[PDB]
Amino acid sequence: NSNICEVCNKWGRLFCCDTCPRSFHEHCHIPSVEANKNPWSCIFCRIKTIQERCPESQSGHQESEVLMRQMLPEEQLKCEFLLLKVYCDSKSCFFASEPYYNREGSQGPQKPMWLNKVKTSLNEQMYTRVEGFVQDMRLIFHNHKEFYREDKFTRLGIQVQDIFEKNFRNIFAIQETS
Ligand SMILES: [Zn+2]
Ligand SMILES: [Zn+2]
Ligand SMILES: [Zn+2]
Repeated sequence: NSNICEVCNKWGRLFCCDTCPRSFHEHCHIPSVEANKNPWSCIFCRIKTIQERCPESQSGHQESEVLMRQMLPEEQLKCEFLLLKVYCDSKSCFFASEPYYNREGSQGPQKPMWLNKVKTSLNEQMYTRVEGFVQDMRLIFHNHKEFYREDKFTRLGIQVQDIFEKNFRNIFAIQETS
């Protein structure tokens, strides 16, 4: 097994996956690493199993159809993994915790959003469709672009949104386009 957390790339109190060499801090894994279960398989292994059990799940899909899916166990897992993939980028630190807004010439967003709030929402099964989760994720970056206007700090929102969108297209097998 790896000697650092797959998500935050630090050592510490790590839980090791039984089916692959990754390790995690307890609350870096999503969902949080389970109390018992031997063997234990991480989210990366669980996602790979879904794909192996249904190879056709990798054929291209339309985003509009994906968004309307109900949050059954397999969609719930895919959204958890997509969230995890965003936390894996070190620039996610800017969007993890609850933001505040006091900048000359700007007004804060009507509906603030941040990654830890999305993490809680997933954990508490508040989203009924994939759409709910994706809308909250995209709102994080949209609020950031709008608030920071022409400051170069806006680019952090562009960068992290690109990681989200690439991972979304991969995990949910969105049909490739020009
Ligand atoms: Zn970690
Ligand atoms: Zn694993
Ligand atoms: Zn099948």
